[PDB]
Amino acid sequence: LVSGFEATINKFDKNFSAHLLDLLARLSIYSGMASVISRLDFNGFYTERLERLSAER
Amino acid sequence: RATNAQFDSPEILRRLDVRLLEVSPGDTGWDVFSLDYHVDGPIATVFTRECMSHYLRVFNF
Amino acid sequence: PVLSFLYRWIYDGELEDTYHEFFVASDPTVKTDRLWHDKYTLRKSMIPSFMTMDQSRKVL
Amino acid sequence: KSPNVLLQNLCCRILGRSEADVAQQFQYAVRVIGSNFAPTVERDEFLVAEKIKKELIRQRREADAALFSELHRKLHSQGVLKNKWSILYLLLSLSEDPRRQPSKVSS
Amino acid sequence: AAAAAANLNAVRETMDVLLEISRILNTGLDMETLSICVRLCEQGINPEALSSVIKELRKATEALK
Repeated sequence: LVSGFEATINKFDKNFSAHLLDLLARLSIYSGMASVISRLDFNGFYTERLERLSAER
Repeated sequence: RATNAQFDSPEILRRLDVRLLEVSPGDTGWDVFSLDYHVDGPIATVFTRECMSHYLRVFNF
Repeated sequence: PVLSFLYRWIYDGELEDTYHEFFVASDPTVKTDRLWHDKYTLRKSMIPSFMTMDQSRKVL
Repeated sequence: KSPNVLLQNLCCRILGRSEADVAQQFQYAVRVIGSNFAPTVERDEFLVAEKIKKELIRQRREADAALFSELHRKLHSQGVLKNKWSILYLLLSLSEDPRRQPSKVSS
Repeated sequence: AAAAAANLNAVRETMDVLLEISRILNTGLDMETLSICVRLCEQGINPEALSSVIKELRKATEALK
């Protein structure tokens, strides 16, 4: 079964990436103090690929 | 770290910090970068506020 | 009494007057780095005549 | 004066086109002004004044930053506008860097 | 009234003052367009929406070409 394996892995992967980007966004407001952000993505993937565009408000 | 200024005592290295002078689009990066080098303690009475403003003008030029 | 106001203002910078009998003019709540700039102003009526101006600028 | 024709004067000030030439832009203009007719950010004219000051300090035109304090004074002196914070933010939001400005206007 | 006409002279002054503020902040607006914006701000309006208007209308004149 790969709907009990691969699709479930993808659901978990989607949720983990969502939690990760929300964590990094809520971590960026926090001013070795910025080493917490640097250590989690030292290679520079999975961090702020989107800036979250500003509305016409 | 790459240049030679790491023979300095840690106090003045801690006193300096980059100061922004406010976002304005259409303005190149050279004009907004200046160190602050703030001063606290009993020595601050010699280095008054007006002195720091005149040093900022000197830096900008 | 002015020789007990001009015998401790010379040494330890200790003074206390309620009605002003001495040329210290304090500014309240100045204990920061404005202490070197304020809390003292040479009042020109409470300087006795046997003194001179330089004597009063030094004790301050 | 009604605000809908007042906004229609605005779209013929920016554009050169007439109001029987374009009505497609003005429909989009009410689409953005409408339902965003109340402040989307909090107001203070004090903070916005200190950012027109900090821009003139950035250009080292700091004699004009204290001339600006009288220009911010005149808007209080009439007192017919209460949105004095808005128009200062508006010229600040559309602000650019000339590197220098000479031959001052006002009065 | 009379004071309601002297204030018209004094808001004619204030528009030129805002024009000086417009040129030292380097914004492409004149006396005429600002005169629409002050009447709009009397009824109450967002500068955040007017800035988006001005950033879109100047960048959609070559979309009506």
